[PDB]
Amino acid sequence: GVAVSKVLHLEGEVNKIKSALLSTNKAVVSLSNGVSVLTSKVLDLKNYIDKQLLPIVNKQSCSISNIETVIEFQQKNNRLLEITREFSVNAGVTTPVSTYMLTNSELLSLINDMPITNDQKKLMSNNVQIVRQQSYSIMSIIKEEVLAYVVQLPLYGVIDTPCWKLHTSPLCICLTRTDRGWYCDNAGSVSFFPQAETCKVQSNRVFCDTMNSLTLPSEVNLCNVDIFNPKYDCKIMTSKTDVSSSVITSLGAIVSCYGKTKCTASNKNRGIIKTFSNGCDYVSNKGVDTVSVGNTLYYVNKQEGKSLYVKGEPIINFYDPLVFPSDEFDASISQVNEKINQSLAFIRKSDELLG
Amino acid sequence: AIASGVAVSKVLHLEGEVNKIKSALLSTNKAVVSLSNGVSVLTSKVLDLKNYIDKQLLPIVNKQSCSISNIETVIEFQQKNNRLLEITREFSVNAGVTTPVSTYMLTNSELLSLINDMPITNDQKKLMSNNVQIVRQQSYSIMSIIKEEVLAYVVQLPLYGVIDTPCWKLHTSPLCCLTRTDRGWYCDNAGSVSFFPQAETCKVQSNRVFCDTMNSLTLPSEVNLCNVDIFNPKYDCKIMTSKTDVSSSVITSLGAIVSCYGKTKCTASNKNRGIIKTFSNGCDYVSNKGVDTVSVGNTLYYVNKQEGKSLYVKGEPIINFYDPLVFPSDEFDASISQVNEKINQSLAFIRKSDELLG
Amino acid sequence: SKVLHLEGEVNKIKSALLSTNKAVVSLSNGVSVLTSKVLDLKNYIDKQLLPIVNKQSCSISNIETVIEFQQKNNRLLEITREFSVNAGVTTPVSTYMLTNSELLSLINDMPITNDQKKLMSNNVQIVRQQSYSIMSIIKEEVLAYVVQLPLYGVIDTPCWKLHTSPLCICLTRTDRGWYCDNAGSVSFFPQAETCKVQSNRVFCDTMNSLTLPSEVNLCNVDIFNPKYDCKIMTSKTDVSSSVITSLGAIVSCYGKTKCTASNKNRGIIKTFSNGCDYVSNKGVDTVSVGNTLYYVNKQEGKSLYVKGEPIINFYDPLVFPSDEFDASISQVNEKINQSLAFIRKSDELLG
Amino acid sequence: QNITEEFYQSTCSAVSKGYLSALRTGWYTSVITIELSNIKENKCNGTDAKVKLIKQELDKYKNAVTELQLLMQ
Amino acid sequence: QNITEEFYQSTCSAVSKGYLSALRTGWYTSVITIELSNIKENKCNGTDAKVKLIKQELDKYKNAVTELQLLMQ
Amino acid sequence: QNITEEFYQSTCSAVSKGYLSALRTGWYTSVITIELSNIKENKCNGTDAKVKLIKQELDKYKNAVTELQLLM
Ligand SMILES: *[C@@H]1O[C@H](CO)[C@@H](O)[C@H](O)[C@H]1NC(C)=O
Ligand SMILES: *[C@@H]1O[C@H](CO)[C@@H](O)[C@H](O)[C@H]1NC(C)=O
Ligand SMILES: *[C@@H]1O[C@H](CO)[C@@H](O)[C@H](O)[C@H]1NC(C)=O
Ligand SMILES: *[C@@H]1O[C@H](CO)[C@@H](O)[C@H](O)[C@H]1NC(C)=O
Ligand SMILES: *[C@@H]1O[C@H](CO)[C@@H](O)[C@H](O)[C@H]1NC(C)=O
Ligand SMILES: *[C@H]1O[C@H](CO)[C@@H](O)[C@H](O)[C@H]1NC(C)=O
Repeated sequence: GVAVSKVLHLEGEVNKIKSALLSTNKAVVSLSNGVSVLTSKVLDLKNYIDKQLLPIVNKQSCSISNIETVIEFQQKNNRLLEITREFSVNAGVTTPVSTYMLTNSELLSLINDMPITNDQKKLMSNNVQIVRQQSYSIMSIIKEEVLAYVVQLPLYGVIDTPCWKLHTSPLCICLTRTDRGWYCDNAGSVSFFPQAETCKVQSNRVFCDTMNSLTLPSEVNLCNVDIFNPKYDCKIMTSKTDVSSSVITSLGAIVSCYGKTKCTASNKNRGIIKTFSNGCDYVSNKGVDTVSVGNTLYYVNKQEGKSLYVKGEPIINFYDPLVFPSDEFDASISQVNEKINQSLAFIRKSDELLG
Repeated sequence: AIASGVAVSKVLHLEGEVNKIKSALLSTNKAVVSLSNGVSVLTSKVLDLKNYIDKQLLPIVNKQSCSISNIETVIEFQQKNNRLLEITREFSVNAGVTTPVSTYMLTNSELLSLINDMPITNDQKKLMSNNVQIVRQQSYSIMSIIKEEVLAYVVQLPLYGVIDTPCWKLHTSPLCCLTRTDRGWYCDNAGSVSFFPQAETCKVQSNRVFCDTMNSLTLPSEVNLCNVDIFNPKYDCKIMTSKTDVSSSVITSLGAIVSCYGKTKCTASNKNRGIIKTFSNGCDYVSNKGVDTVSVGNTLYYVNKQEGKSLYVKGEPIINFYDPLVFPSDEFDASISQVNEKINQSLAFIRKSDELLG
Repeated sequence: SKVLHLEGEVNKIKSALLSTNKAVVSLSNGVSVLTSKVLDLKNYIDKQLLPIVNKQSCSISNIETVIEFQQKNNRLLEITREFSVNAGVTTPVSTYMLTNSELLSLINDMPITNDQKKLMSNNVQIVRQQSYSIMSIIKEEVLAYVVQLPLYGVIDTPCWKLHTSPLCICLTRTDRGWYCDNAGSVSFFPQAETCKVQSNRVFCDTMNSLTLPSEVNLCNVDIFNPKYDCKIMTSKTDVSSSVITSLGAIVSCYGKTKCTASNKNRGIIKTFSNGCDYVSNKGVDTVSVGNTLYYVNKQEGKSLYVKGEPIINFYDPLVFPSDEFDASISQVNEKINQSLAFIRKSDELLG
Repeated sequence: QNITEEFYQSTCSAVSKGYLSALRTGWYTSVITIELSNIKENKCNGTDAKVKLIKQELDKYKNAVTELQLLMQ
Repeated sequence: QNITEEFYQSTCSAVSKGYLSALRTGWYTSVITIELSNIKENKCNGTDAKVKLIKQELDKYKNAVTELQLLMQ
Repeated sequence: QNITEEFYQSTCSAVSKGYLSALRTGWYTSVITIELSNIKENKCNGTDAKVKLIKQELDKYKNAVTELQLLM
């Protein structure tokens, strides 16, 4: 071939291959900056996490450590705080003994420890609502970390004795007995309990406090059959005029009718089922409900009425977790280390062409 | 080895360009290796940031989203069962029977709902609606059926037999020694007079007394003739006697009574005027208007209640604060769009390069 | 030979170039994908994580406010509770209603002796048990009630308690209760519910009390005493009982019934002839009358305990390994600062 | 003013006139029921696993009810 | 100590001597007023969109207050 | 139905018979001691620096305890 054309065409090359390389250089610089700006933003993200996000997440984690402990405080300390409250409200002493002051399992524990009979232990065990209404509770030592208080339980000196609850009305010059209340066969005598506050009554069981009781001899019962008795002086209230009033009892009622006063009985479904002559009559609660004496109505029977209801629907808690799409992320990082692995391939293939 | 004179200078020059262009491209390669190891370690890090967010910090944001759900519920349980939880408490505290009927056991809507359902007259229904405080203080509440998911108790209101009867209350003091002992509340039942002797069973509001007839005595209208004469022949007044001189005071609803007898020294002071009366031997009655004090010897009775220091407990409003976290996304989506403009224009340099080969 | 061999370089050196250019478009592609992934991770912290972290931040703030509500208003919320349960009037005056610092503050304002103030300021349990708290004005943002305390007209006067029993016709004195001296005479307190007693210090309300002459005390030595007409109860038949006094007990054994004064340590240590008797709680522990036992003393029982253990508040903070991370980002910057060194050299051999 | 006081030196006593009255002569009963707004335990973990607010708050309740179920007999 | 108990065969009664008295004869009345620390309800959004605790605590309160306001007449 | 009602006209008194009695004649005092499950606090910074719930719940308890100590 021509040999100046081989130099002028060869020169054509060396130039088209220099202007070539000068473009590839602006390409690696263009990219050195895109990586340098992407690099700073990866540092602004790691820094938004380390200096902004992470710190809040730590305080939120601390504020829930607080909240969850204030509640686990009042929950685990549920009993001690209910005691300190009702000692506060009652300024030291409380009656009756609550189920915070003393749980039931413990009460029974105590009952089985008192110096009493297996038949007295058995009684109290069955009437706890009553053994409690008759027990006190008394603060002794209270320090920050512990609270000790004495509990005071009753002890019965006698059990299984006949009791009777005496009611009375006028009798016409009029006469009214004024020794109403409870009577109990104490050893050899009758024990009488004037105030109806010192006697609790469960079913056919009666617990009484012999502290403000008078002791009477058994003759006091002859009174029931005759006011004027040679053996015992009955307690009476004399009036020199006619007087009428009802005395509703446990199982029924009494009705003293004397003079121009009109006393009738009635039924809820039947109406006036009776009228009273001037006399001392007794009406059972099985038959009669109310009892008009003059214009003042007496209700011989508790009157059932409107039932009320209050409904509460379950409350729903919603917890919707957060989940990062991590696998599709790692597959693109995998793809990016692919473009790097093979990016270095082509440069190695290139360096071998330069021997 | 060299052919002249076929431009020898131009051939020797190109032998130079090729040795420089060869070292040039060797260095160019070395840049693309560094930039590639650099992009390699950055990718690695952009990954450890995804693994910190996902394996470290997401476990904690979620543990929190659960803690906060548990909490919000335990509160909302103590909050929605607010009425129940109080009730079941005061049954625990009174062991199953509480008096009076608290505003937790029976609300006011419900109390009036129950009052219009009682078997009584428009006038009793109207009297109880206007003293709900007293009707409560006279009621009971007994727990009947307590199950885990529903509690049922029986409230117990009072029903009155008679209303708008005239009542009166007797205080008594020594007379020189006699001392009347039928002290207490009297009310008129049909025809007769009911006498409630314990101070416990009668509640007074305004001008209106509510008494329990459960343990009352029934007396003739002739006890009213006892206030005027103690030895009234139409009724035997129970009196309390003593063969010696006594002195005292007794504070009534609207004043007081001074039994001044013997060598004792009694007087009645007023807060502003001081002593306004010394007492001679006899039974005197002093108004709670004029007199605020009555002294009997060395003991001081108070005819009028004593106003005291007024106390205040001040409270300031609680201010809630939280911290919103806002991210600078716009400035960030720009420094990304510019990273992307660099790749677009870097690829254009390779495309210009290969457009030259050629 | 020359121009030929050189046209054979320009080929090899043109091949390594197409191989380099492909290496650059490889990286440029793998970096275009990294970039979008940093933008996808940013967009996660922004549109996803943040919105929950902010909702949680707010919810944490509602809870705090509610628990701080109950904590700051503790006292007022305890007060509206027992005004709700007791229906507007309460007794005693709780420590919520009046704090000890305030009760002493009031006891110093009251119109009384200094010996009174000091009595009341030592007996604050009794003083509260005798006071009422009455509700006067309740509004949404301020509840106002009235506290009502005892004012003691007299003090430091001698008191005594009277326990009685049958004496055998039988004679049982029915004047049991507390007596105190008053200016001149004596005051009697029948229903034992009016009298509060602490240590050796009686606190009696004189609303339902009975003014007696000083001679009601001779009744203790003689019933048929000619100075006072001793209130007495009569029975034409025989009776036997015991009444447990404060420092012992009285035992009335009469007729055929059998009484004895037992001991927890010794056993039955005495038997009772017909008559009135008195045993001290220093010597006897119980006292049988027929088939009914009376405990002269209180019976100390089994001690219960109820342990409890501490509650931690779990704190395990987050720590990000940033110093290592900032060193790697500084290394990526060192591979770029040097990559640019090489491209500057290459560009230098071409001018 | 309705209410007044009268004083008698003859008997040395004082009456307080002017009250209208209501004498309770019976009882009226009513049965009120109420239901539990029950919480369902949320199963999953919080910040501290050793802590079960929802569970404890129920056993706190259950046991109150139990302790009351033992007084009725 | 000071408290001694004396027995009397004649009347079959015992008498505790040694106590010192304090006879209530008047009332002292203070008017104690107590203010509320109130809670505004910050209005962002929480974890649970339904749960309105600040409003349910305020309304549980303004409710208790209305039952008492109704009690007095 | 052990409980029965008898009515008299000679005294005008009704009477409830058929109860069985227990009569208190002494007391039995047991001593109950209840420990506090105290909270051992790990102090830290929270959402709102002005709200320390652990601390305040305790100060509110410590104070209620103090008000009781002053009744003895
Ligand atoms: C990339 O190449 C390296 C070295 O040969 C190898 O360890 C790795 O498994 C390859 N895969 C990727 C894309 O990381
Ligand atoms: C990049 O190149 C493409 C094609 O011309 C274009 O769609 C895009 O807007 C350009 N910008 C960037 C930085 O992605
Ligand atoms: C949560 O923690 C508990 C206690 O370690 C464990 O029993 C349970 O498997 C864990 N996972 C979940 C989501 O309940
Ligand atoms: C967030 O709060 C505002 C104010 O309650 C409300 O209008 C908006 O709908 C809520 N939701 C979001 C995510 O903006
Ligand atoms: C974070 O809490 C610690 C520990 O209570 C405290 O010392 C510090 O002042 C608080 N702030 C920082 C950022 O340390
Ligand atoms: C890299 O280059 C920049 C610009 O010259 C310079 O500021 C920096 O100090 C150099 N070294 C590193 C690793 O930052």
